[PDB]
Amino acid sequence: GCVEVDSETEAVYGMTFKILCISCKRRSETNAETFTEWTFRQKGTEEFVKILRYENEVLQLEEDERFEGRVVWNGSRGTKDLQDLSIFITNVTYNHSGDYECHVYRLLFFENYEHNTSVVKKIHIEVVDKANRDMASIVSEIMMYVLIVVLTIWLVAEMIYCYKKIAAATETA
Amino acid sequence: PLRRISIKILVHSLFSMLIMCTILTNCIFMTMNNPPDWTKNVEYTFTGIYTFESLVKILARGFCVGEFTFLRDPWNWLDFVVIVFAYLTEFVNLGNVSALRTFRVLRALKTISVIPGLKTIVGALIQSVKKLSDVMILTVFCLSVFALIGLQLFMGNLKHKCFRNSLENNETLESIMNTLESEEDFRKYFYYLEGSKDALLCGFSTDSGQCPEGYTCVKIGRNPDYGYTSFDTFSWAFLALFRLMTQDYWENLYQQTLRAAGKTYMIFFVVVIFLGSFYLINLILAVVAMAYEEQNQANIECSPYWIKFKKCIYFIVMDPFVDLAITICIVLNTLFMAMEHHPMTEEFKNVLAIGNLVFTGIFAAEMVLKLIAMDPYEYFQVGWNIFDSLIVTLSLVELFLLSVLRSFRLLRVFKLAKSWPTLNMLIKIIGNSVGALGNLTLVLAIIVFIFAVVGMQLFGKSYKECVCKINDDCTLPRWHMNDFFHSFLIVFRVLCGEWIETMWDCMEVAGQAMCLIVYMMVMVIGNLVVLNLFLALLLSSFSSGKIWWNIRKTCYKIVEHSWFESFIVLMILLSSGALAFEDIYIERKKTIKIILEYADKIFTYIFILEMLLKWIAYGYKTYFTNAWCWLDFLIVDVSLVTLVANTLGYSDLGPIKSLRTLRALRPLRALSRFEGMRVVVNALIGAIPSIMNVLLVCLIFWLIFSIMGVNLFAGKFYECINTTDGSRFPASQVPNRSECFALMNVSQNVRWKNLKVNFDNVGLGYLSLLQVATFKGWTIIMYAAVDSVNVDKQPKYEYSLYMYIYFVVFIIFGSFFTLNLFIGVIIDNFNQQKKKLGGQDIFMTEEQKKYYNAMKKLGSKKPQKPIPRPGNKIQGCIFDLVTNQAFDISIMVLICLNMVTMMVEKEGQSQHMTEVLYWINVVFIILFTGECVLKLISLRHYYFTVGWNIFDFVVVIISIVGMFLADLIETYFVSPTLFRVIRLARIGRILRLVKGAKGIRTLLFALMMSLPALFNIGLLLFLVMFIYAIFGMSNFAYVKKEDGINDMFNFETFGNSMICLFQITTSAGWDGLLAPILNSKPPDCDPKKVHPGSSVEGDCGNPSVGIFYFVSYIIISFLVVVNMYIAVILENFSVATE
Amino acid sequence: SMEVTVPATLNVLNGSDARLPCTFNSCYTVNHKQFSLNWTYQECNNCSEEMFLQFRMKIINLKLERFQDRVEFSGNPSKYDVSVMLRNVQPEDEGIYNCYIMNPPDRHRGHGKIHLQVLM
Ligand SMILES: C/C(O)=N/c1cccc(/N=c2/ncnc(N3CCC(OCc4ccc(OC(F)(F)F)cc4)CC3)[nH]2)c1C
Ligand SMILES: *[C@@H]1O[C@H](CO)[C@@H](O[C@@H]2O[C@H](CO)[C@@H](O)[C@H](O)[C@H]2NC(C)=O)[C@H](O)[C@H]1NC(C)=O
Ligand SMILES: *[C@@H]1O[C@H](CO)[C@@H](O[C@@H]2O[C@H](CO)[C@@H](O)[C@H](O)[C@H]2NC(C)=O)[C@H](O)[C@H]1NC(C)=O
Ligand SMILES: *[C@@H]1O[C@H](CO)[C@@H](O)[C@H](O)[C@H]1NC(C)=O
Ligand SMILES: *[C@@H]1O[C@H](CO)[C@@H](O)[C@H](O)[C@H]1NC(C)=O
Ligand SMILES: *[C@@H]1O[C@H](CO)[C@@H](O)[C@H](O)[C@H]1NC(C)=O
Ligand SMILES: *[C@@H]1O[C@H](CO)[C@@H](O)[C@H](O)[C@H]1NC(C)=O
Ligand SMILES: *[C@@H]1O[C@H](CO)[C@@H](O)[C@H](O)[C@H]1NC(C)=O
Repeated sequence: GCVEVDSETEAVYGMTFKILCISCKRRSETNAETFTEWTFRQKGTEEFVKILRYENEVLQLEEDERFEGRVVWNGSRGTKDLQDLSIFITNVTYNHSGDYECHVYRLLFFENYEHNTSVVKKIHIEVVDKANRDMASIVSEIMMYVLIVVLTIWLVAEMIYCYKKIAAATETA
Repeated sequence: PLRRISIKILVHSLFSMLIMCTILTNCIFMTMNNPPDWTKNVEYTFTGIYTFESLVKILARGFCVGEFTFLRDPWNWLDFVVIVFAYLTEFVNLGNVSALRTFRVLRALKTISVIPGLKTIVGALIQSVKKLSDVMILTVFCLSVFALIGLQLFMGNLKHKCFRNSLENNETLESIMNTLESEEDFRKYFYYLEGSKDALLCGFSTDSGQCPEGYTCVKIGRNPDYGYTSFDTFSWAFLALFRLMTQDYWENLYQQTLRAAGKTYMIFFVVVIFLGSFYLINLILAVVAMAYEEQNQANIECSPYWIKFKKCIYFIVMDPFVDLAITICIVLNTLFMAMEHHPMTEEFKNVLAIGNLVFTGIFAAEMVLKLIAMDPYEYFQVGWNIFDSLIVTLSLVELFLLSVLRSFRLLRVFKLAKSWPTLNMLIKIIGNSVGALGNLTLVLAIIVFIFAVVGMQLFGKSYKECVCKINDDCTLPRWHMNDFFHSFLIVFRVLCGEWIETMWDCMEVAGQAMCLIVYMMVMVIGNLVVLNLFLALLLSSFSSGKIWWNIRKTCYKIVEHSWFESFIVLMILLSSGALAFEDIYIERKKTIKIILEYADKIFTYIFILEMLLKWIAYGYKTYFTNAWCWLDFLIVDVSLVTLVANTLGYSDLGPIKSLRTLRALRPLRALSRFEGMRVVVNALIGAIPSIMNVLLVCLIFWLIFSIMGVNLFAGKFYECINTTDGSRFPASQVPNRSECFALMNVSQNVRWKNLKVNFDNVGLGYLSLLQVATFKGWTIIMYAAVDSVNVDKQPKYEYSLYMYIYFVVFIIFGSFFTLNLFIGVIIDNFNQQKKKLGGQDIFMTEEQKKYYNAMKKLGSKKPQKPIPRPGNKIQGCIFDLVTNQAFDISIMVLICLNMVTMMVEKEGQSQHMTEVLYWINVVFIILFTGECVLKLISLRHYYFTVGWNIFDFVVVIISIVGMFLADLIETYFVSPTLFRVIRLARIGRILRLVKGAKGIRTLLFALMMSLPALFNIGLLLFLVMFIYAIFGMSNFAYVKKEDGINDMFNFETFGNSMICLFQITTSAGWDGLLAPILNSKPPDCDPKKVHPGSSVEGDCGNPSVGIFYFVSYIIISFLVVVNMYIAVILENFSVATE
Repeated sequence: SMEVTVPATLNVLNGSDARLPCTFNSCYTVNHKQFSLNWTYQECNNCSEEMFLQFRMKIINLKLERFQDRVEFSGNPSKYDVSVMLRNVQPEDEGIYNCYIMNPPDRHRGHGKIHLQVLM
């Protein structure tokens, strides 16, 4: 089934980056109808500029040249119930640094009832030049090696301890 | 004078035979449901011969005495009631026409008196129920206690409905509820999940859920299933929990209660099933078997040219070798008929035909040869010779002459019984059924007939009066009591434990009082009495320098150190738990994802170090001559393979990705460590050879049944379902595939689809027979078989309708007999093992064994020193008033009244009733604390020396603290769930009831004694469930959701997988769970989906691994159910005798 | 026939109120659009029937001149009740009163017949 996963908040210059915005329904059997709208503010700016809106299946992009020609849809295909509004940036720049907002205008469908809900996903990314491996991964690898080392040290310690003990017991006769 | 002719015609074989034939003709006539007009005078002749028998016997016996010697035996009260009711219904009678017509049904119980022996065997039945008394008392006690638990926990929860949010015309919930009554109007305001008659339940907890976007959960309307599935009142809770105890459709109550109240009530259902349902079913079995076996053992203790031809042929038949020759011919003919299926090339078809005719020519030649060799009289002398004669005749009737014609070749296979000793045992028991306990099978047939015709006479008019309650097409349902055949089908389906789905319909159409009466009588007398006698009967019948050496020494010391062993146990637990977290929600929690990916390398390294240490410490000989070490070595090698693959890179390639899913077998390293699981594995390993023998016998039994079923139902399950609604086309238009395809290219939404568990080949036939014999999924196959017409023909509703007897025969033999045979042989093997092992139990470790011995040590024969009376005389009179039996029984009656005032609660009670019940409860609590505190004032130094006294103290304490905590909740906080779970504390006051009820305290002690072996079996079952749940989360996550798999129940996470697996442990709903897996190959699927939030593609599962997974799990669960069954039987025997 | 039960003969004093009580019983639950009830009067056995009250989505009182405004509905049909009340009965009210009930989905139509006699 669907799963809402948070986007990655660290792009890298001159590369590609897919901004995740996944907003699934409370019941997947429902025949919803969704389109999306993206608003973006750069770093150190008081605004929220609409950049690209994906309607039923057409993706038309705004007049913003900060994204003109370097962004493509990376979400659900040919469904009309999108449930996955993920945008892909090709050739990430320094101006792709700020808070994005993912508008999800999900109009559901029932027997004689048509709900109109809206969930907003806000994603903040900061572009760098070199991909910094995350401190959780680095401490996990360091702790893996530390645990391997301390375990083998405990092993060899008890090994030589018992060994010379039983050698003193062996040469008792 | 004519008194002599009366007695001399009374005592007479042909007289008894004519009355027997007359009442069998009566039983033939009682199944008409609408007898013709010419039958009134023949019913008069029936009444006349009955009254003639009656006056004959009264002339013989009484002679104007008052029918003393004729009514001193009650078996003639039956006859007298029959004749008087017949006379009063013949003359003027009241308007209850059907309710008085049905009274003539004891003309069928007259058979019990007419036929000899049946009197004695119904005497045995009524002697068995007299011992079933106490087990039924305890059954209703536990059912009511768990009904109170379920009441306090889910009162009204099944009313939760996802109600709209945007209400028009200033309407509100009440204003629309008192307005709408049609189900389409209900649908316009609630959710109503696309087809179900009842509105979907929702929940306020985060896990239960999940009301869709625009709907808010609120409890308004009627409970599901017409209002009968509910916990609102104590009556409906007792009905739903009897439903749980007999495991009748309990899977749907499971799903509904979890969806409404939360997924964390799987705890309630686990406790209810694995104590109430299992323990009580097997306690009924234990007591029935005990009474049966005790009464059973108390019972026991060209003439020359012709003779030259004869000599030549009798010499060339060469007895010791032509036997094996035609035996291998029989086996190849079996396996040659078994390769017939609906999708067939004409080459395979004519190959089968020529092979079959060649084999039957061989058979005929050999049989006639030896017949005229050894003297047709001497030939017909023998049963196997006459059987082969019959078989060759039924074969040659296919010389130049429909599949029932050919499908009587199948029973050749029994010819193997002369060489097969296990098949000899099976032949023995199958013939014994029609022989020695032909009486019991006849009593069962008579009871089923009587209940069929009673149910018909009562309810078949209402069913037709308007089905429009239980149907929207206003036609009869599948299981209706309108005809005798269908009444019998319902009684059969209630003998199998499936009473509730038909009881709902019958209640709706014809009154809850009569329907509960009839169905409860059917259910009890069949299942809990007679169909238990058969299994108890099978059970009883099967009863009867050299630095290297010091290096190895220190390595051995370190390896077998208890510290090292516990360290490896802890690491096994950690490495197995590290598998619960890798589900579809693992693209989130990336920190724990990376932590686990590195912990898996750490675990690989630790276990490789342990393997190398065990090598250096034991030697390759001692290592590779140990199955546990072999299993650990195999798992460690697979771990090292996947580790070096993922480390060297270039590794996401096919086979190694599949090897990665074998990480699910990592928990298997816990068997070697936990001796609780190890002893149950040893018991199963000891029992597996006899299992294999009887399993081959039953596989070839089912192969006979499956080849018959394939000949009957090859390709006759294809129907034109209309994909939107799921409704078979009306068969007036589109009567066949050639019209279905014209429909499919003139319209877009019709799909000529099979059933995916059918009799299309022998493998699918084995699967369908597994479903029919488990009773979980059998109904779709039964419906499609009885609708079948031909191969490429649209089915017609009950066009056959008599393949129901194929299924009835298959149940009664292949399912009923063979599963009871499994049980019998497995109990015999477990008892062989229990005797081989010095007379010790075989499911408990030795620490557990001494625990269990010191536990049963409480079965004291000695009355303990009561207590020393105090010298202070006022405390002494308090002492005697406390100790007297009057005081004891007064406390017992007060406890019963507390139980009653808990029962009286219900959903939607008024505030005045709620508060008066509050005050009755508080005064109950006050008087309970008063009695406990004054007996404490009496026995200050000696009270707490008794378990029941300390339990009384504990329950009064927990009740007072629960009610004061409800007060403090009111004052301080808000928590309804915690409020209810704290209110649950007052049930201890009623659980105090078993203090004085000895006939149930004994069985409670039996269950307590069985608890250790049950804990070992539960350890093993939980490890098997863990392995299967990890396999599920890996494979069956992302399957399409259908039947058993939905949002609440699926293998997407560990919680969902373990709840599905606990549902399957009782075999419940395994067909529904397997049905979404079994589909691939669109339009059953989309093999390249996206699944937003994960890289996985496609939303179906591999049918091979799906069938293997589910069949193997239900079989392993069956074997561990047998294990727990043996635990229950053994400990019941122990507590009874000791 | 439909389970329609009414007092075959109803004897009422001139000037008193006469409740004409009839019981209609059929399976299912009554539907307002679905449930229809008709009452007719005849001066005599062979006499033409005059409809005086109907239920069609609600009670319709036809206000026949022969009854003035003395007819009232007196029954809750959801209860299978369709009784009528004739206030201050007059001698000319003597005759035959027919209740016809057609209830969907029930195909059958119930019929009750009361002979009203006016005392003196
Ligand atoms: C035939 C039968 O039901 N004899 C009785 C009768 C009465 C009590 C009784 N004891 C019981 N105790 C506790 N729970 C239960 N139930 C739950 C399990 C049900 O079995 C499902 C099954 C699955 C796989 C199998 O193996 C496979 F796959 F078919 F080969 C065979 C069976 C039976 C009812 N029964 C037994 C065993
Ligand atoms: C399969 O069933 C659906 C409804 O369950 C049918 O759809 C209906 O079609 C008729 C004629 O086109 C429409 O007037 C209805 O409004 C439809 N109902 C719904 C609920 O959509 C469909 O026609 C059926 N299939 C075929 C081949 O007849
Ligand atoms: C399958 O069912 C169809 C539907 O009745 C049968 O109809 C045949 O073909 C057309 C249908 O448009 C009819 O006008 C013919 O009269 C039918 N044939 C005969 C011999 O009656 C058809 O016969 C059935 N069997 C098939 C197609 O094998
Ligand atoms: C995102 O776009 C790239 C090309 O721009 C494509 O290769 C990739 O498959 C897309 N991602 C998804 C999830 O479809
Ligand atoms: C990005 O675009 C710049 C020019 O705008 C170009 O020099 C560079 O090579 C591009 N890099 C990628 C990865 O597309
Ligand atoms: C990025 O933004 C800066 C100002 O913040 C602007 O000078 C520059 O032209 C922008 N880049 C592009 C490609 O337009
Ligand atoms: C309601 O639906 C309309 C289109 O039907 C859409 O423009 C609007 O954004 C929706 N509003 C909300 C709050 O979903
Ligand atoms: C339906 O008929 C058309 C021509 O009439 C044919 O081309 C097509 O293959 C048919 N479809 C099916 C499913 O038989």
